[PDB]
Amino acid sequence: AGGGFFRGSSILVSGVAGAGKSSLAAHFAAAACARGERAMYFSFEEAADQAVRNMRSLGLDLGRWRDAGLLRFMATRPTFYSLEMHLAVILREVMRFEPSVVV
Amino acid sequence: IGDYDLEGLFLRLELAIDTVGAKRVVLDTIESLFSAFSNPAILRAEIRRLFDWLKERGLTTVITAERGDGALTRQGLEEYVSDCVILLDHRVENQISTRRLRIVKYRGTAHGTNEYPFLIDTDGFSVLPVSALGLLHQVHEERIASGVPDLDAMM
Amino acid sequence: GIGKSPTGIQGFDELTLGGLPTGRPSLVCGSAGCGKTLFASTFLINGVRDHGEPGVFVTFEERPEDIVNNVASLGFELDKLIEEEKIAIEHIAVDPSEVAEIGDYDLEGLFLRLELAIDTVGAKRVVLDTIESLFSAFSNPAILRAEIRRLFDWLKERGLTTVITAERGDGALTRQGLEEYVSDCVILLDHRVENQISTRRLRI
Amino acid sequence: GIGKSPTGIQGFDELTLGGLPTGRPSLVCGSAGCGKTLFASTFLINGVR
Ligand SMILES: Nc1ncnc2c1ncn2[C@@H]1O[C@H](COP(=O)(O)OP(=O)(O)OP(=O)(O)O)[C@@H](O)[C@H]1O
Ligand SMILES: Nc1ncnc2c1ncn2[C@@H]1O[C@H](COP(=O)(O)OP(=O)(O)O)[C@@H](O)[C@H]1O
Ligand SMILES: Nc1ncnc2c1ncn2[C@@H]1O[C@H](COP(=O)(O)OP(=O)(O)O)[C@@H](O)[C@H]1O
Ligand SMILES: [Mg+2]
Ligand SMILES: [Mg+2]
Ligand SMILES: [Mg+2]
Repeated sequence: AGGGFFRGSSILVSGVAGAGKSSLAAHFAAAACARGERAMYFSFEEAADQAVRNMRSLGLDLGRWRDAGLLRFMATRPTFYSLEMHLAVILREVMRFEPSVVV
Repeated sequence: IGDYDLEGLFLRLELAIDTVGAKRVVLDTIESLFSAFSNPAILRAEIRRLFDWLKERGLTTVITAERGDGALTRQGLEEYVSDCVILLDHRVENQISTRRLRIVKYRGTAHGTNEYPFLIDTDGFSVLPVSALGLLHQVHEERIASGVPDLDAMM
Repeated sequence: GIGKSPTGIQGFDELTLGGLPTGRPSLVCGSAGCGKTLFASTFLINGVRDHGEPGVFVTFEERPEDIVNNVASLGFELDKLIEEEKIAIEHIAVDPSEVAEIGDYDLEGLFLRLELAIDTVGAKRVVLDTIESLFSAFSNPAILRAEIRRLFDWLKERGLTTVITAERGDGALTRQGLEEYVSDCVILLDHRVENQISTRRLRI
Repeated sequence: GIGKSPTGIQGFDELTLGGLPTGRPSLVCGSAGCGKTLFASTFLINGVR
């Protein structure tokens, strides 16, 4: 009812591997960018070029939005930082870009 | 304590350095000289004297220290005087021994702070840290055949 | 209640509800590499920058240039502040004979010097770093506690916000086990390894 | 920041962001057989080479 989730809400997408979790998140981000807003998508298991190629088959164009300066796609393994510095980097980056949707 | 004339040692070390025009130095088994000192304050003063003399020359120095029964050093004072402290460890778990490395202190910059297993092998020390692995690959558009033509038809 | 001095580490001021005590010494304890020197350096630098409080860094071990360089990469223009006459680094060296026994050092002599240093910059914050050199000599528990109390009382009389860096050694908080019972604020910095991952931790 | 001297052990230079400090002593601590002598030998030999 009303056309979707509330704006500042917290949404959890759950499922088994291959379910479509990444595709739904990318659809969220791509729509957010398509409305002219800004999105940040933090992936911890796939690379940027690989994620772009994978989403391209589903008809999304995440590259258009990266090249337009409306989607920041950040990829880092969980072992690259300590739990404190992961949080620090995420918060700093979110601050600077001032996103509307963070995944 | 004070039995050894450290200035005498300083004279000699100078001779050795000027022979080859050294820019790197290793002091190995300084425990022989400093295990004698049996008052905590006097020992720390002598260690500071030696370290200050080394720092004055501008010589990149590595000092090997023995853990003994201590966390880092037997006498427990050298780790509070140096600027870089590196601990090497060899622990046994379930009958398997692992060489590990750690940078306990390094004043002046950022560095790794975890324990990094390493290997002494035919060519020397080898460290392949897991924190250096990123996610920056390159992607290709060709495909690889499986040798099962039926399975390839499923894709 | 009591007055407090902000450290500039937002998030430690929130925990302390304002900062470290004003006019009383504080003890920062840790092992090697735990950051208890960067804590004092940050205290002094943030005090001078955000509140116009000249500071003094008394060191019994390290040289002033080493202290200046140890924080250069963090962005602190410590050389600037030293040039501008807003921070003073004082080196009080001790020779092997000097530190032999109890009462060997004339603490009043030290008090005279520290006074000189404070009146140079008109300090309102002070850091005493590596006082272990002087007090590791004392080998009777009572005499050592009396001397530590003497020093702390002298510091408290002046109304100077002081931070004292202490080495854990093999102890829970301090090597000799007495300074934590004389100060009013005790902060422990810890660096523990679990499953090969090291974590910096802080506790009041 | 500070100058550094490469040790020649690639993977320890990466962790240290250049190597051991130039112009300052460094302490390598370990029990018997932990390799703290091979570390110094490698430091010297790689430096000269
Ligand atoms: N062009 C396409 N046509 C039909 N189905 C596709 C197409 N592209 C991808 N799919 C399906 O989309 C799915 C994507 O799965 P997705 O990665 O989004 O789920 P996941 O929960 O994130 O998995 P992971 O464990 O890798 O994170 C693929 O398994 C694939 O089966
Ligand atoms: N620029 C920096 N970035 C991240 N960490 C740093 C930086 N500079 C210093 N550090 C930390 O400073 C630590 C040393 O702490 P320090 O306070 O100088 O000595 P101590 O704790 O023995 O008194 C080092 O272990 C190092 O990790
Ligand atoms: N050619 C080699 N190949 C693999 N390991 C070696 C080789 N040579 C020495 N080692 C290691 O060197 C270790 C001794 O370390 P060393 O630095 O010489 O003494 P210490 O650690 O007490 O200072 C031995 O335990 C051995 O495992
Ligand atoms: Mg996925
Ligand atoms: Mg220190
Ligand atoms: Mg050896």
